Order: sequence, then C-alpha cells, then structure tokens
Amino acid sequence: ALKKEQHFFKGMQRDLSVSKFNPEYAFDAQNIRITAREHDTLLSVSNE
Amino acid sequence: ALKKEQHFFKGMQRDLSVSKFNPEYAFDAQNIRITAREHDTLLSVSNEKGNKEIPLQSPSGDPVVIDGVLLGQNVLNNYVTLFTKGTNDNIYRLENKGTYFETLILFSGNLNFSTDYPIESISVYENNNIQKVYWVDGLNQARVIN
Amino acid sequence: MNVNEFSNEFDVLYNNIMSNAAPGLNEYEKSVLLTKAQEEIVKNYFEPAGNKYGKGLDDSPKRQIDFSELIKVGEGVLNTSAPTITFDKRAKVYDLPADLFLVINEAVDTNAGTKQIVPISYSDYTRLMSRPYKEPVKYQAWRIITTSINNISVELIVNSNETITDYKVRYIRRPAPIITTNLSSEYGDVTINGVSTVSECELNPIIHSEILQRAVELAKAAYQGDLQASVELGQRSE
Amino acid sequence: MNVNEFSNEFDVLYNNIMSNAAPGLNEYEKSVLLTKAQEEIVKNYFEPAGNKYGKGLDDSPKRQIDFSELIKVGEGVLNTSAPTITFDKRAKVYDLPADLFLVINEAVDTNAGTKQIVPISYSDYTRLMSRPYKEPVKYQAWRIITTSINNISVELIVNSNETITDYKVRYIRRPAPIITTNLSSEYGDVTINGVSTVSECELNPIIHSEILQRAVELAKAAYQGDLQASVELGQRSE
Amino acid sequence: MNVNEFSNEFDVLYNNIMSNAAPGLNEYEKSVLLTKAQEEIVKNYFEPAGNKYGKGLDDSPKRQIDFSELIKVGEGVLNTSAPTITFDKRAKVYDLPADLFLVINEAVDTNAGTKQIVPISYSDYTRLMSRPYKEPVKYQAWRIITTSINNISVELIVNSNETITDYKVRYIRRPAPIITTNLSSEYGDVTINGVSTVSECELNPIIHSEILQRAVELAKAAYQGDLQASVELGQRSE
Amino acid sequence: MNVNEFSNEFDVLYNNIMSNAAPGLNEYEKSVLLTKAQEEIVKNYFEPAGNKYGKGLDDSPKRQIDFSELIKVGEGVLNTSAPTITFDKRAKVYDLPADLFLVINEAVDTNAGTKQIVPISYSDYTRLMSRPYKEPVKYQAWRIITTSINNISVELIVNSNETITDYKVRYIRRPAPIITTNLSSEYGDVTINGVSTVSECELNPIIHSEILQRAVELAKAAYQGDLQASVELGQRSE
Amino acid sequence: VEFRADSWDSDNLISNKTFDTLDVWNEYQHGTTPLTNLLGHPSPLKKKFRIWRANIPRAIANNRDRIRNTWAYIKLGMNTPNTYRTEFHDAIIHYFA
Amino acid sequence: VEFRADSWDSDNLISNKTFDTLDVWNEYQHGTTPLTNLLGHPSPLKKKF
Repeated sequence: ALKKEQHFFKGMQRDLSVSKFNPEYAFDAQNIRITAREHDTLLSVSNE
Repeated sequence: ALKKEQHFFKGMQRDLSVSKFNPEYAFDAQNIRITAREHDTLLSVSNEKGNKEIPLQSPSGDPVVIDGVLLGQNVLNNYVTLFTKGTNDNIYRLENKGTYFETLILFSGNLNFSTDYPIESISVYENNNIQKVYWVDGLNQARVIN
Repeated sequence: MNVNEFSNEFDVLYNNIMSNAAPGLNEYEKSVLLTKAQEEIVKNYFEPAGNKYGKGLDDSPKRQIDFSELIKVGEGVLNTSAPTITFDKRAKVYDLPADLFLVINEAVDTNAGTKQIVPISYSDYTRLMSRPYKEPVKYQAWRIITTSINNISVELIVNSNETITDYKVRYIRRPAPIITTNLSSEYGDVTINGVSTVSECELNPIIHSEILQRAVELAKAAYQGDLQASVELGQRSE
Repeated sequence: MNVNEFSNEFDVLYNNIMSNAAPGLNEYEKSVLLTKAQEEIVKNYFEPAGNKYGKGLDDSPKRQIDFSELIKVGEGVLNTSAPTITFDKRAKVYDLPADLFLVINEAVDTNAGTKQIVPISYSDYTRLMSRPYKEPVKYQAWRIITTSINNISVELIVNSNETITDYKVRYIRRPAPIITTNLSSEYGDVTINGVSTVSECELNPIIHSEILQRAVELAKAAYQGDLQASVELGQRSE
Repeated sequence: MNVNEFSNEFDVLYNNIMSNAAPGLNEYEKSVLLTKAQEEIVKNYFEPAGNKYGKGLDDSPKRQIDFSELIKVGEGVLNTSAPTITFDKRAKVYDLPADLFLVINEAVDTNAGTKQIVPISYSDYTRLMSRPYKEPVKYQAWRIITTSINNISVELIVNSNETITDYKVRYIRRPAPIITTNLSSEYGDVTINGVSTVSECELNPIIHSEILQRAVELAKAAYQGDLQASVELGQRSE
Repeated sequence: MNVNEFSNEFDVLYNNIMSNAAPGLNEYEKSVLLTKAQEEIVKNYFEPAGNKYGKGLDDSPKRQIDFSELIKVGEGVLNTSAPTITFDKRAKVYDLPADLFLVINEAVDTNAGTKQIVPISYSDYTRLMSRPYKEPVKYQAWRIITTSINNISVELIVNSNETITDYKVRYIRRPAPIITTNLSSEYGDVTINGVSTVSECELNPIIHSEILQRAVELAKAAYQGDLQASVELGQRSE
Repeated sequence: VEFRADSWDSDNLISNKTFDTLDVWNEYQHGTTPLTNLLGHPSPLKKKFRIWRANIPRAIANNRDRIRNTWAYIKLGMNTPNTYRTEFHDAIIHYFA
Repeated sequence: VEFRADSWDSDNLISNKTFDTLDVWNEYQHGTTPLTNLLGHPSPLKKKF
C-alpha cells in the first residue's frame, strides 16, 4: 500500500483521547502480562 | 548480501523478550570474563583461568587429609580456620606458605556438629597470642577457639 | 480454469503469493475486476494497435483461437413491426442480435444472388450518392445504422430491382461475466451484468491467463490509489 | 526433470523453506507458478516476436524441439448432430479436438484430392466473395470459425461440386499442468486446470530450465507486490 | 576439471576467494547451479544470437571444439508398433533417440539414393502442398514432427515410388548432470536429472571455465535476491 | 617468469600477506586464479573480437609469438578399433590428440595427393550434399565431428575412389596449469587440472605479464564479491 | 558470523583454533557445525586477513533450509579440551532482509 | 495487521493457532472475522515466513 505503523505494548493506558493515543500502549487488555514471568517475555504480551 | 549488524558484549542480560533484546548484551555465557583480568581485555570477552591445587602439608611435612564435609571457614589475618564434620568433628588451622598450606589440627572430637546447621564466625586479633575465633551454630552453644 | 481457480490464483498473484500482505479483495470485487479484465482483453486483442504485437482478430493462429468461442452466426430479423423513417429510399430496416459485440462479416441473400455487405461510412455514403448511378457494385451491398431503440438497427441498401430474402451476420458474441461465488449470499443485490450467480468464462482457456493477469494488474492499480497508475492502466481499457 | 526435482531446484533458486513450521512457499503456489510459467513460455516461443531472438515455432532447431512433445495430429469430426446455421451455403461444420491450443496445419481429403486449408480472415472473406467465381484456388480450401459451444467449430468452405471425406488437423496440444504434489492431500478441493493429482511435465527437457527460471521470476515479482513489476512481467504473458 | 575441482574452485570465485564472506552454498546447490549453467552455456553457444560473438555451432574453431563431445550419430527406428494417424499420406513415422537435445543433420537412405532431410516448417508445408506436383526436389526429403508420446516422432515425407531403408540422425546429445558429491549421503532423495551419485562433465575441458563462471554468476544473482538481478540473468537462460 | 616469481609479483601487485599467521591469499587460490587467467587470455587472444585490438591468432607478430609455444603438429589415429556408425558412407573415423584445444590446420595424404581439410558446417553439409556429384573439390576434403567418447572423433569425408594414408593436425595444445607450489604439501588432495606438483608456465614470456595482470584483476573482482563485477569480468571468459 | 578473536598459548599466537561449535536456533529451527578450517577445501570456518567468518548452520530437520526467522539465537563456544586464553572482541552477523 | 506471535504447548511450537478474532471498529463502523487459516484457499489470516 502506502504507509505503515508499528505498535509496541509498554503497558495499558486509558483516559486519553483516541485522536491523541500513544501507539506504545494498549487501550484495553484482558488476561495478559507484559512483565517476564516464568519465561523471558518482558515487554512482549503474554498469557496468564 | 544486503545488511549487517555488529554485536558487542557489555554484560550478560536475560529476562527480556527475544524480539526486544539488546545487541550490546549476551543472552547467556559460560566461563567468560568481560573485565580486564591478568591482561588488558576489558569490554572484550575472555576466558576463565583455572584453579591450582595447594598441598596441605603439616609442619613436619606429611600430607594432611581433611576429614569430611566443610561447615564453615574463617580467615583471621592469614590463618584459615575450617570447621569440618566427618567421622569426627574437626577444626583446622591453615597458613598459606609459599607453595603449601601449613595445616594444623586444633581439635578432633565430638563437638556436636550437623550439616543442617553450618557455621558463622567472627575472628579478632588482639595480639600475637590472643587470636580468637567466635563461631555459632543454629543448634549448639556459642563457642570460642584461640 | 473453473471460477474457483480464477479466485484461488488471483491470491497467488495479487495477495503477495497468498501471504495476506496486500490489501485483500472480496469475491464481488474479484468478479468485477475479472469481468472488466476480460472486456479489456477482448477489446485490445481485437484492434491490432491495442495489443503489443500489432495483430488483430485473424492476424495469427493465436488470435484465431482467442476469439474462437465468441464467434457466432445469427440472422437479422426484418423490423417491419415499427414503421420508422429511413434515411435511404430503398433501405430495409433489419434488427441485429441482442448479444452482439462486434460485427466481422455480413451477407445478404437476394433474388439476384448473395452479396457481401460493406459497412459504409458517413463520408463514403455522401461521396457515392453524389454520382449518376448511386448503387453498389454488382457483388456488394451497403449498410448504415439507423434509429435504434434498445437494440441495433441497420439499413440494408441493396440495389434497386432486387429483394432481400435473408441477412446473415457473423459477429463476436458479448462475453458472459466471470463470477466466483453466489453474490446474493453475502452481498445484497449486486449484479455484474444482471446475473447474481456463479458464471464461468465463455472463452477458450488460452486467454484465461491473460485475463487473470490483467485482473491482477487492475486490482493493484486500483489499490495503489495513485492517479498516475489509474490513468496509465486506463489507456488499455479500449 | 520430474515433479520432485521441479520443487527441489525451485527451492534452491528461490530460497524458500521446506519446513511447514514456517509456512515458507508451499507446493500449491509453486505448482500454480510453474503452470503459469509453462503457458507463458509456450505462448512466447510460438510467436516469434514474443521472445528475444525473434524466432517462432519452426525458425530454428531449438524451437522445433521445444514444441515437439506438443505436436499432435487429429481428425475433425462432423458436427451433423446439431442443425445449426452456417455463414456460407457450402460450409460443412466440423468440430476440432478439445485439447487444442494452436492449429499449425490443416488439410481436407476430397474426391478431387487432398487440399490444404487456408484460414481465411474476415476481411479476405468479403474481398474474395465480392468477385465472379467465389471459390478457392484449385489446390486449397478455406476455413472460418463459426458458432461454437464449449469447443471450436469450423466451417470448411471447399469448392462446390466436391465432397469432404477427411479433415486432418496438426495442432499444438494444450500443455498439461505442472503439479508438484497431490493437492487433495493438504489442500481440500483446489485444482490447477481441473487436475488434483501429480502432473509430470509433458514437454521436452530442453525447456524445463526455461520454465523453472520463468516460474522463479514470477514468484519473485509476485512476492514483491510492486505494481510496476507486475505490469512488466505481465507483458510476457502473451 | 574433475567434479572436486568444480566444487573447490566455485569457492575461490563465489565465496569471496574462499573467505566464507558470501552466503555459503551446499554441494547439492552447487550441483544444481552447475547443471543449470551447463544447459545455459550449451543453449547460448548454439544460437549465434545468444552469445557475445554472434557465432553459432560451426562458426569458428572454438565453437567446433565446444560441442565436439556432444555430437552423436544415431539411427531412427520405425514406429510401426503403434498404428497412429499421420498428417501426410506417404509419411513413415520414425522415433528418434531418447538422449536428443538438438538435431543438426538428418539423412535418409532410399532405394533411389541418399537424400538430405530438410526440416520443413508449417508455413512451407502449406505453401509446397498447394502446387501441382507436391513432392520434394530430387535430392531431398521433408520432415515434420507428429504425435509424440514420451519421445520424438518424425514423419519422413520422401517422394512417392521410393522406400526408406535407413534414417541417420546427427544431433547434440543431452548433457549429463554435474554433481560434486553423493547426494543421497546427506540429502534424502534429491536428484538433479534422475542421478543421485557423482557425475562428471561430459563436455570438452575448453568450456569448463565458461560453465563454472556462469554457475558463479547464477549463484550470486540467486543470493542477491533482487528481482532485477534474477530477471537480468534470466535473459541468458535461452 | 617462473612459479616463484608469479607468486612474488602477484603478491606485489595485489598486496597480500606472505605470512600464514594472517592467512592472507594463499598459494592454491593464486594458482587457481593464474590458471583461469591463462585460459581466459588464450581464448580472448585467439578470437579476434575477444581482445581490444581486433586481432586473432595470426593477425600481427605479437599474436604469432603469443601462441608459438602452444602450436603442436600431430597425426590422427584411425578409430577402426570401435565399430561405430558414421553419418557418411565414405567417412573414415579418426581420433584426435587428447591435449587438443583448437585446430587451426588439417591435411590428409591420399594416393591422389595431399588434400587440405575444410571443417564443413552442418548447414553446408546439407547444402553440398543436395547436389548431383556430392564430392569435395579436387584439392580439398571435408571433416565433420562424430560420436566421441572422452576424446574427439572426426569423420574424414574424402572423395570416393581414394584412400587415406595420413592425417596431420596442426593445433593449439591445451595449456598446462600454473601452479605456484606443490599443492599436496599443505592442501590434502586438491588439484587444478589433475596436477598437484609445481607446474611452470608453458607459454612465451611475452604473455606472462598479461596473465599476471588478468589474474590480479580476477582476484580483486572476486574478493569484492559484487555481482556486477563478476558479470563484467565473466564477459572476458570466452 | 564474521568475528574477530585470538587464541594464545603462553605469549604464542595460535591462528588455527578459536572456536569449536556454533549452535544457531529459533522457535522452529536448530543447526550446528563443528567450525573446522581446512585450508584447501571449503569448511564451515575460514579465516582471511585476520578476520574469522563462519557460515551459519542449516536446519537439522531438512539439512537444506537456512536459518530464516525474524530473530535467532547465536551461540559460539569451545567444547574440545584445551588450555588457551581466547580473547573474543566482537562479532558481526550478515543477514538478508 | 501484520504481527509476530507464537503459541506453545509444553515446549512444543504450534504454528497454526495464534488468535481467534479481530474486532475493528470506530465511531461509525464495526467489523469482525474469526481469523481462520486455510492453506489452499484464501482466508482472513495467513502466515508466511
């Protein structure tokens, strides 16, 4: 196509206008863990 | 080909997602040293130099075999004091000479000692003759030895 | 190639080797692009100047096999039902077949004999009607198109003192749409050319690759969204 | 090269992954590309202007060996079953073989003798039928395609006062698909040209390398997805 | 150069002077690239327009020594086992050798005498069969390819009133693969052209350098992975 | 220049390291490059269009001195041991020398007299054998290569009613490899052209500088590893 | 895997022995070669102008597929008995994206 | 939505199942597909390399 955009997940953020949201955060997440637990999955979304 | 990437090793890092790992660190390393030791190899991966056995000769010169499992040590100034269990419950005094440890057996008896209760020690130097080593188990009375 | 093969193989070409890397087309969009591509291919391979070889309908064996399954022979029906007005005194109005795309041969069977029809342009008609005799040559007849309502009506100007008993037309049939699924199942009332169901390709398999490639090019251009790409691939629409 | 080889050197020359954990480039897509490549090669090598040398079917020894495995001689069967309408009074409708790609020689055996068939264009039909006699030369017959249904039907306009006994057709057979593996094993109901089993290449080994290289080029250009590459490598689809 | 020399010297050229600086090719990949390179070299040096000098098979001493070890002379065997249908009344079907790449001279020994065979194109056949006599000149015979199954079948149209007693074919033999190791040892069931073991080059040593250089160029192009490089070096595949 | 010199000025003009602590550019690789350079130089200087001056084997004094050390005169030995099949009735099969690179003069001594041999192309064989007499001119004989096994076998088509007594061949001998050092000393079982020992250059000193410069250019272009350089310096491999 | 490294033996350089294995793997691939250096023949490991360069292994499952993934673990090591000090400065990895 | 992801089952990779839905919406639109992967036919979800 024409353009792209990369999204990382440093945390979960809310309360911010959709026009001005930050791609580094997730708007809403259910049963995930972003810290490395039982495996080296830090800064990578992983299960509960 | 098309592209490259350079990897330096400032340390050893883990716990981070493989997608987001940092090229400056190593994920896992065995028997290496990144600080300059015996040579100017700082920030460059280098080997681990091995150990060298030190014979435990008595003052008469005969070998001294240590009884069994070690429970704790103590270096006062240059005297290493070992509290070992085994067939008996022993205490040793090791002084590092040029190439050997002048070993003495300060005691060999039944100081009730257990492997489940290792030794923790404090040793003071008051003078040439009063060199004490206070040590305690989690099980028995506190004790002293000159 | 069955329609299922046209859909599956569009994604080996449009969609970055079936990687879902490119935008993603519905089956209705693929059907529309395939229909447009086949119309474009027919129009380009008919006109010699429209393709890359400079060869028209009957200019090579490949072209002969390309249009082989479109060529149809049908008779014209006298348009005596409607008493219209003809531009020529001795013109018998005839209606042509409804599924007509391009005419390539016409003949009229008169009492004097069969006569090959020459489709005469508006300049040649004025030129040939400024002369003493004003009739065709002994072995030919003229033809000009007249007032047509939802069909094709042709005036057959055959020589006077002769009656028309037949009128045979050899033409390229209008291709049927290419549809890869029952459009009504998921898309409400969308038709390609009035048919809402699965429609196969009515063409020889030789040009199925050409049609699929043209469809892929059209899809990529329509999705790149550049005006330049659209106008560039719009050149080949004729 | 057999099917396993086609897959193997395709993998070598394209750098795909044979493992399925990474999907890589699978066998259905490779089969589709190899097919498309073989029809492209046949079309480009038959037409002299389609290749780089400017040499067609019989313009050099290599080209004669290229199509050698495709040349087939078969007779046309009379279409007297269907009482259709012909564009010529003296035309006998004959049906051509189903697996027909390109006709390179045609001959008809009459009571007068064997007569080579001339595929006469739509313009030449009007030109030669606007003359007194309106019959072919002594040792030739004409041929024009007519109304065809899921086949090719041809009108054989031989000289009047003569009957047709045989109609031989020497033509290039439609190539069979190149299928690397049984598609039904993993791919539910996909096909390439109506076939699902393993289809070895029916061509001479001399052009197997050409087909493989063309397939690799198509694979790279499709995976790139650029419109410009698609248009440039679509020019070689004819 | 033994196969071991082709492998060792590929790495003095492909692998940045045996520095392991470039990607690194297995022995199967090197064998595949060498086989493809030799096929390309044969095809290019045969056609005069395919190489850089404009010289074909017999256009210089170098070209004569290049194909010296491929030229083979073999007899055709009458195909009387299969009662097929020939396009010409007086055509005797003959099967050609299986290991045939390109034909360069054919002769037929008749009761009247030896006659050089002219491979006649599909246009010249129609042209020469539209005439009164319809026979070759006194010192020649015609040849057209016919329905062929997993082989090469040729119709020998010699003058009537003459019988064919022999048919000699001088042709370029199909080159054997170049393989640098026992492929089955490490790679399961991979074959280059049906042979899994060490295969030497069946060509004169003069073109071994050409073949190795072409293999190196092909490897570098296949690894640079650019579409442009692949299509550019795909030009020379023919 | 001897082998030690070839290595030494190669080191000087390329800036490699003679030490083995840094591997540098070793002797096997230099020998391989010098070999490839010498075959490249021979091939480019024999063909007039291969060099920059446009001068071939005997087109100037320098070129006559260049190939002087390679010119060899040897007789062909009758191949009556193997009862093979010839393409001509009157062809006596003769085997050529094994170390043959290019044939520049051939002559046959018959009972009628010495007759210069004309290497007749595959086209001219058909052309001149489609005539009444079908024999060479009075003072010449023909020659066409035939089925060869690990050698070159040639059919000598001399005029009938004559016998062949001798067959002299003046040809350019195959150059021996340039090997700087005994390869078996460090390199286990590597070879260059089946040789492993020290191989001094068998050519005139006049082209030793050309060979060294070409080897240096090949070394630089290979070490660079760029595809573009490889293709450009591969053009000079013929 | 281009990399600079040097092995010594009591102030004596050793230009023949640096590493003895190279295990490269990811979620679906695993290959390994011994990193031998034969001067005449091609080998997994080759040195030239004081830089080592090792061809990354290929997958054990097929023995033909290269290590193709968005990321990969690269592990150099010695597993043959020896007593050298082996300074390992850095390593460049050449890939094709 | 190009994305890297991996599902495991006791040290065994699973290259067929990553996600089962994709809801995308805004103030005036809402769509959703199950993210199936059929190797031969086109599907909402496809994996390659």
